[PDB]
Amino acid sequence: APKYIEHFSKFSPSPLSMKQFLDFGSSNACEKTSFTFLRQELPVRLANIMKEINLLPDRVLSTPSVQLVQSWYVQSLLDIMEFLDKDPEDHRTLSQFTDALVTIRNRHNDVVPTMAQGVLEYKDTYGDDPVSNQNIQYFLDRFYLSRISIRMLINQHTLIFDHPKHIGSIDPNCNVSEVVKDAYDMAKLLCDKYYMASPDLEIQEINAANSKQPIHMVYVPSHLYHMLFELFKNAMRATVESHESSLILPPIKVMVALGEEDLSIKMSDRGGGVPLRKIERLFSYMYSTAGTPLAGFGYGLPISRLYAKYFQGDLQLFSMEGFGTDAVIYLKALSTDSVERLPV
Amino acid sequence: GAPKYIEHFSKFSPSPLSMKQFLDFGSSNACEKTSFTFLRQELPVRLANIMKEINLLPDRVLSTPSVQLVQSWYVQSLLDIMEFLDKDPEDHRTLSQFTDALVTIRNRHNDVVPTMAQGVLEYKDTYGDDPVSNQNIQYFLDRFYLSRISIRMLINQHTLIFDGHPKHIGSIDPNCNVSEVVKDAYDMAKLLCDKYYMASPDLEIQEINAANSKQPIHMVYVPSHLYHMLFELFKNAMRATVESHESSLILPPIKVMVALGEEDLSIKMSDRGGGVPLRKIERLFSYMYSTAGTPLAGFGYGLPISRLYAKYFQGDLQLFSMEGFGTDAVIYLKALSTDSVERLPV
Ligand SMILES: O=C1c2ccccc2C(=O)c2c1cccc2-c1cnn(C2CCNCC2)c1
Ligand SMILES: O=C1c2ccccc2C(=O)c2c1cccc2-c1cnn(C2CCNCC2)c1
Repeated sequence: APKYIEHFSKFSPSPLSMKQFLDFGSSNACEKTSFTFLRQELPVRLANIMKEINLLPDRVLSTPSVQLVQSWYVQSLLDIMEFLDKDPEDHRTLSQFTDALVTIRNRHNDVVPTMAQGVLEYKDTYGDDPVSNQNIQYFLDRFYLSRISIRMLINQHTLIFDHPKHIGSIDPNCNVSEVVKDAYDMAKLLCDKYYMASPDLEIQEINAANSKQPIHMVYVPSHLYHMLFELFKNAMRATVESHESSLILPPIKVMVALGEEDLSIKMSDRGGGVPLRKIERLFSYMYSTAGTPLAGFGYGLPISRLYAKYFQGDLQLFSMEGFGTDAVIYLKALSTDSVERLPV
Repeated sequence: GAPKYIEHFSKFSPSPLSMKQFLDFGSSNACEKTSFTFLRQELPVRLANIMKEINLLPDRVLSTPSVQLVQSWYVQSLLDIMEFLDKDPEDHRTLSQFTDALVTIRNRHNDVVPTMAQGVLEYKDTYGDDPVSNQNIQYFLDRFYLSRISIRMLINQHTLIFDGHPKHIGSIDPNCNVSEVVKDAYDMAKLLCDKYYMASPDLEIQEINAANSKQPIHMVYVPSHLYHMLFELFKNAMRATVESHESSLILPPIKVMVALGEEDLSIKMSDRGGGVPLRKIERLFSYMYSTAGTPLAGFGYGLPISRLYAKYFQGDLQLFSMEGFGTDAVIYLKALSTDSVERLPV
């Protein structure tokens, strides 16, 4: 296993473009090609994340939760190693490979909260929240983004080779407003259940080049949903908790803008805002302004920002203390600008 | 005599002053002899530290005629203040000579910003060089121009208080009505916009005083600093708005929100000038980068200098755009005088 990790960590993960994802999940989709690609690329990506995990201080690495996560990565690498000698022409190989990728995806379902638990186990033993937080911040960004990239490759294979007009998890005609409404509907269910009130949603679209046209892009809807759902939970909590005695809640306003290069989604709340001093902290792992279902374990904003960065986007927060907050997701408008951002 | 004076005074660190200290020392109890004995130590300390900052430039930028000229001004200004070290504070003519000397220094340095910019262009005309030295230049110029804002603030306080509108403590308005400064900046930008384009967007101002909803928003601030930032942001918003609506009879207005929270006084300026792609935002804050003769465009110094004015009393200035719609520029100031302290580079 240390042998496999050293061999595969000699290679660099290969960033894939949206055009490649669409081409390889198209009419010409060949399962044998996907198999011979992934039995090289997934060990490369697994070995590079296992190297990233070994760049943690020995005291974080020795926590039971981090050792558990490490044991999963080892097991997953060994599962794929079983396929290196197997024959792509044999339909049993291809079927076993798909089953193995489903097993790996399922084994890693709770990586995010488990890795979070290891960071808390480090505090329960050393009793300290000092300047090693910048090192952990840096590592967890790289770790969780690498993981988004591995699950993207596994989802593409299992969806294609095991709505219906998608290419695996990609919707080439992703209606951005529809995903906004879906995220809002699900946040609103949680908000209504706990607070018995929720703000309304207003959506405005600005299609600069085509004023009357609904805004569509090539994107992974589940990634956009994740970001917007996390931002809606924040905007709805801020709005209801700042208007605890009001019959009238100010609405959440979403603008979807399509320019030449950027598709921008701004979510504006009137939840009372945050002082500028507190913004950088909101993007820290496990920092929380907060049981309300609208509050998590402080992972919503930093993970959501990784989803945005993954296809060359970004996620920014700008607040005005005493009024409210704007959260902006920046995506690449063009499929030809949309390439995996993999930690280097 | 000069490299000796610079070494002696650079042993000291500039002392950050708070809004309470500025108000107290320009108050009822204002003593000119106290201001003199303070500034004849603090100004040489600040001059020596900026002259050290200038010597941290690569030899090729430092040897340009424009940078050598700026260096010669700082040297002459340090020597002018050195003449006062032995002079008697009890002699009222010492104090009058000191004020005259500070006016001379302020006037001598009036063109520092564009002269320093010329030295950066002289460096390109000789090397060609626009590569990876730009981050070093950016880093140095931020520290240089902010140190200069701080020296001019001290000189302006002394000459406005002790040389002789009327409720001000030197350049500080303890009851600075933020909306009034917004209107002043807008009126002046609008004159330039009308003169060149023969059209200008209207202004809408909304105030949100979270703790006191019906109260006008006031703070302790230096109006001329707030004016500078808002005037530069209005020029940008007006240019973007008119140049994206070159065939329209109707221009969308510029909207300003002034919000007062417990800790922050935030001023957002929102235009519908078509916005900028996210890739281009970082370079708007770069010295001498220009999206651009129109008086609404400069030599690419508006945003980075404006951000230094915001940083100087522990604020900030941020830009966020939506390509195809428009741009929000936010000035963040400290609401409370007790949080308002000089940010000095050492
Ligand atoms: O299933 C595949 C696939 C699935 C989903 C997205 C992308 C791909 C994909 O890219 C791929 C696949 C199978 C076989 C070969 C490739 C391939 C093409 N170019 N490369 C380059 C990497 C960087 N430069 C050197 C070669 C690898
Ligand atoms: O004219 C003055 C003045 C004018 C405008 C603003 C501020 C001041 C000012 O503060 C000052 C002045 C004259 C004499 C002394 C002081 C003073 C007070 N404390 N300190 C130092 C204490 C230890 N290190 C940090 C600062 C210096």
